Formats: sequence, C-alpha cells, structure tokens
Amino acid sequence: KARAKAKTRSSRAGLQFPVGRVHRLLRKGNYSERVGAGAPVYLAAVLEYLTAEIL
Amino acid sequence: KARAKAKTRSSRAGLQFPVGRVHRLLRKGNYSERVGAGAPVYLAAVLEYLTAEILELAGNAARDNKKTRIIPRHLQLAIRNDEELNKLLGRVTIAQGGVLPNIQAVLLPKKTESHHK
Amino acid sequence: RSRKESYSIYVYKVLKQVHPDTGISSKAMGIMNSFVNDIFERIAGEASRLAHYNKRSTITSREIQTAVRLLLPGELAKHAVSEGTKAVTKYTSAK
Amino acid sequence: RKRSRKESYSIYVYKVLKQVHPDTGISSKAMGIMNSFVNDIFERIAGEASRLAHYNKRSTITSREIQTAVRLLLPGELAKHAVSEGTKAVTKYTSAK
Amino acid sequence: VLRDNIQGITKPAIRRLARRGGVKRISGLIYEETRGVLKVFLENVIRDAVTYTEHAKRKTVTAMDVVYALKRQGRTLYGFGG
Amino acid sequence: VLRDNIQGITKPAIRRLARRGGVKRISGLIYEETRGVLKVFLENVIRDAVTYTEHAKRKTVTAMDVVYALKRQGRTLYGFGG
Amino acid sequence: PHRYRPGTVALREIRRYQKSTELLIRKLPFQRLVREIAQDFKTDLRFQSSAVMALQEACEAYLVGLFEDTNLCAIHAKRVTIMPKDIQLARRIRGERA
Amino acid sequence: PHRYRPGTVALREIRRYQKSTELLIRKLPFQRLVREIAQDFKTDLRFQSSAVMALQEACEAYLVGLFEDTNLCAIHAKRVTIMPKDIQLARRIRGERA
Repeated sequence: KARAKAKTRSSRAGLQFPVGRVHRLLRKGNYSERVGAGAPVYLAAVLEYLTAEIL
Repeated sequence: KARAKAKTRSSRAGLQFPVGRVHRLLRKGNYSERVGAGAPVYLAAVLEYLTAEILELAGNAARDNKKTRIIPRHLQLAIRNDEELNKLLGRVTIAQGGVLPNIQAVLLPKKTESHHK
Repeated sequence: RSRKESYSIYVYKVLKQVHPDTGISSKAMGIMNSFVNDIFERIAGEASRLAHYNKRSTITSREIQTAVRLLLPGELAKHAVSEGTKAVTKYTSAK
Repeated sequence: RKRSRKESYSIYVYKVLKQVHPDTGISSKAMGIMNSFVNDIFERIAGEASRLAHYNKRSTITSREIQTAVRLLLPGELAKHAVSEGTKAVTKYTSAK
Repeated sequence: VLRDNIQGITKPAIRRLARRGGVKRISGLIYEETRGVLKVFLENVIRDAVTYTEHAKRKTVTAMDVVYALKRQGRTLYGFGG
Repeated sequence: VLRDNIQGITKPAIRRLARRGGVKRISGLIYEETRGVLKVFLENVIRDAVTYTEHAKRKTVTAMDVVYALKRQGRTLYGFGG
Repeated sequence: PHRYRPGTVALREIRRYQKSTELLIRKLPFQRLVREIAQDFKTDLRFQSSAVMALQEACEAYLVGLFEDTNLCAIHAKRVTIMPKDIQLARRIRGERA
Repeated sequence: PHRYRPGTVALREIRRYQKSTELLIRKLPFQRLVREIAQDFKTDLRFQSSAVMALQEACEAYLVGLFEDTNLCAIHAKRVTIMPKDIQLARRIRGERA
C-alpha cells in the first residue's frame, strides 16, 4: 500500500471553513439518515461567503 | 409456544388514539435515535384531551346555532373564544373560519338611536 | 392503489364520546387533522432540541412533559400533563 | 489529569478576517457573536433541508437541498452569490479528486 | 381591455374585506396600496411555493407547496391537508 | 424601605432607554406601564428558563437556559454562547 | 324617496360579512393574477385548484388582519377614515418591511 | 443663569446613548427582581452572572423596540408625547397580548 499524503476536503474545495467538522455536525443532530458529500461543502461555502461579507 | 391473544397499547392505556402509529411517526422523522415507550403514550393522551376540548366547544357552538353537524365556523369560534387556544393558535389560519363578530364600540351608532319606547 | 393515513376515526370516536348526538363535516375533520399534525411536530421538535441541549440521546416522557409545560399555558398544560401521567401509569400497571 | 475540549469556529473566522482585511483584529465577544451566528444559520439550513426531504420522501440530503434551503432562506443577490460560490466549490471538489 | 389583471382585485371586494375587518370609512387611495401589499405578500409565498415545486421536479403547484410556503412565513393555514 | 423591588427599574433608567428609543417627551404614567410590560416579558422568559433548568436537574440557572427561552419566544440573542 | 343615513348600510354589511365565511374575492381574476406572477418566475407552470383556494384564504385573512390594525391606528388618531399611512404603520410594526 | 430650551438636552442624551452600547439598567436591582420572580416559581434557585447579563440585554433591547414603536404611534397621532395607549397598541399589534 502507498497511503498517500493526507489532503483535506476544505483544501480540495479551496475553502477555509472545515468540511470535516460540518460533516460531523450534520451527521449528529437527527437531520437526515444519510448526508451527501457536497452538502457540507456547499453549506460551508455559503457560511464562508456570508462571513466574508459581514467582516 | 402459547401465542397469547393480541391487545393494542391504546386499550392497555385506556385510550382511543393509536399509540403504535404515534411511535412509528416518532421513529420516522429524525426526532431522536430512540424513543421511550411512555412518550407516545403521553403525547397520544395529550392529543386526545385537546381533541376532546375542541370538539366539545365546537358542539357547544353548534347547539348555540341549532346545528347538529360540526362545521369549521364552530371551530374558529371556539378557538377565538378561548383565551388559551387563542394564544396557542394566535398565528394560525383556519380555512373557511371567518372572523369573530367583534366591532369596536366607537364605530356603532349613537345612543341617539330614536327608539326609547 | 395507494394508502393515505389520517386521524379521522379517532376524532369520530372522541366526538361520540363527548357528544353522541352531533356530526362533523369532512372539512372540519381535516382541520382537526391539521391541528393534530401541527402540535405533533411542535412537540417532537421541541423535545428533540431539549434532548440535544442535555446531550441526551433518548426522548422520554420527561422531555414530552417539559415540552408541554413550555408550550401550553396554565390549566391546559396542567390537565394535559395530569392525563399523560395517568395514562403512562396505567400503561405501566397493566402489563 | 482531567480536562475537556470545547470546539469553536473562531480560527476560521480569524483566517477569513486576515484574508479580507489583514490589518484588523476582533474581540472575543465579537468572535463569540460570529460563532453564534454560524451555529444559528447551520441549524436553520439543516432543519429546512430535512423538512423538504421528508416532504419528498427522500432519505438523502444533497447539495440540491442545501441550495434550495438557501433559496428559501436567503434573499436575492445574497442568495445568488452564495449559490454561485457553493456551486464553484462543489465543482472544484469534484474535479480535484 | 385588460389592465395587468391586478385590477381584478376590485374596489368593492376590498371594501367587503375591510367591512369584515370592521372598517366603516375608507380613503380612495387605500385600494392601490392594498393591491401593492397583496402583490408583495403573494410574490413571497408563490416564490417559495415554486421553490418547493422545483425541488420536487414537478410542473404542477400543489396545495402542500403553499402550506409549506405559508408555514415558513409564519402564516400557518389549517384545512387543506398536512 | 423597599417596595417589592420592581421600583429599582427607576424612572431615569426608563428615560434613558426611551431616549435610546428616540423618545423626546414622555408621559408620567408610561413608567408603571413599562414596568408591568417588563414583568410579563420577564416572567415568560424566566418561566421557560426554569423549565429548562428543571429538565436538567440543576439548581443553577445558566445562560443557555436563557438563550433557549429567548429563542422559543422568537427573541434570539447573540453573544453568550450557542 | 326613502333615504338611509351614511353608515347604516355599511354597518349592516359589516354584520353580514362578519357573520359569514364565504370568500369575497372573485376566483378567476385571482387565478389569473397568481398565474401571471408565477409565470414571471417560471414558465408554463400549473396550479391545483385547491392550491389557489388556499392562497385566497391566506390572502384574505392577511388583508382583514391588516385592515383591523389599520382601523385601530385610525381610531387611535381620532379618525374613522383609514389612510395609507395607517397601513404603512401597521405593516412597519409587524416588520412587513417590503 | 444660563438656560437651555426644553429638548436640547434630551436630544443630546439621545445622541449619547445611541452612540454607545453600555447597559442602562443597574445590575443589582435587576438581579434582585429576577431572583424574586424566579423564587416565586421555584425556591432557592441560583443564577449565573452571565445569565443575568443576557436577561438584561434581552430586556433592554425589547424595551427600546417597544418604545420605538410607541414613538411611531405617537407621531402618527400627531404627538410627541408617548402614552400608555400607544404602548398598548404597539404590543397588541405584535401580538404581545398578555
């Protein structure tokens, strides 16, 4: 096995907000049985945009 | 095996509302991972009480109108005439409910009405 | 053929329990059904939030009771709570 | 040895702050307000997406549900720009595998 | 000839509604304002309704779409299912 | 001597608040009304706060209890966690 | 000719419509307005008839409530005539900024 | 002695407090009121200090908003003096029936 270097989803998305944490937060909270990969990405992107506008 | 005869939980609870279905509805809807046995019982009881209260008041309004069938009008009248239900349903619209006969005292004609008697 | 559930039969039983000599329109029954659905969702959602707030994974009758006390005013809440309590105790008794 | 672990969005807000206006700080109280804000909008969106999914007998929450929830909750141009950014991000993610 | 169709919410209908609202006397300029108010209200509701519609990949606006749109605006409606 | 302690929400504090509210002139009877209004508002919030408190089996009212009580009254507060 | 004073018939109409619940807006122009507005968002959309009835119910209940608040503002202003400014005030206080 | 006309200082105070954000109610009487009321529901309760600060923030924001609506009602009534009836109207319109 190679076990390539550990990249993250925020970096892949070119984002600053934590994709992983948002995914966990979505999973925990009785929101849906399953959660798609893009949903936390999209949401994180929205939250980042709104923060930038406010700041 | 014996396979004792079936009895529903409502009957065990002395209730009319379906405890089992409420449990199913709780399970389906992402409310909690698990649901205790008494919760749907308690809720079903609450729903039963509130239903009885509304139907009672609506039947009172019906008799007031000499009507044998409950209509939405009576439900709206019942709700708006009850302080607690009015609070609960203050921001709720009852289709075909209409409004209360409430007229502000100052818009009505004067005591100079022309019929003393 | 599909299958649409409602609370109609329970409302009708209750109507006969409280007022044997009285009917109800279908529209009114629908209103009662809407009402029931609304309070169901309100209570379950509030219970859910409390459990989340208390880092609790279980919804019990305690959460229901608390939610009721938050949502319903005075005597209505007290009577509903008393009825629920009596019902749970009856359920727990007659095993 | 005892210890706990309280998570927050503080560092990401500060990074964004440094990205948009490098020469500016933020108080802890203000950061707390921003964290409260983030948590609130998160909960709003997930809850709305959940309700739509239930209405449509769907067991999966997708980027479509996020988008729709945003469209319901956010106004006009704010929604449009957020939507565009989200789309951009998913597109960048999907290619960068 | 038609007039953008907003005019079908006629003065006497508004008068009737105001009467149900308990209004005894009404300025003539109220009517257009009411129409404008209605359009804004309506737009938001219908906008959301269509959003729900679009989510379901449907081309027919249902009552449920309206109900959800109304609920999210804090204007819960009883009597049409759900 | 004390006077049920509601009187500690003094006239000048109410005046200051009204000034922040942009009020230039104030009737003398406003103050008691405001106090009554505050008590009702407060009662409901605190009532709910204690309900949350009671649910947690705690004897100390937390900020989170207040936050939740405020949220359910549609009066969301930012800045105190959560 | 016999002649009623101003207000008597208005009051009778108030009592009549407040006793009843039937819809006061015409079905067809409402459908046409809805269809036009919806058309401006997405083309060739359809509507269920009960959806239109629901929209009408919501609209009319909203309008009477606004007129009620308007009436209270007018009375507050020592008037019996409603004005745009009364509506604007009521809507502003509810937060219906628009 | 030098003398300012009525309103000038009021306006200065408005500008001052609207420029600042500090709390205008005294901490201790607020704590005592809260403790008394809570005591009437459950005995020997305690409160976190930040909970009291939160309650104060909520209370004051609520009160300024009510006074704002009150002020608009007064102006609507061609007055500059706020009256109980103005508050009652504003609260009624928000649905704060009580």
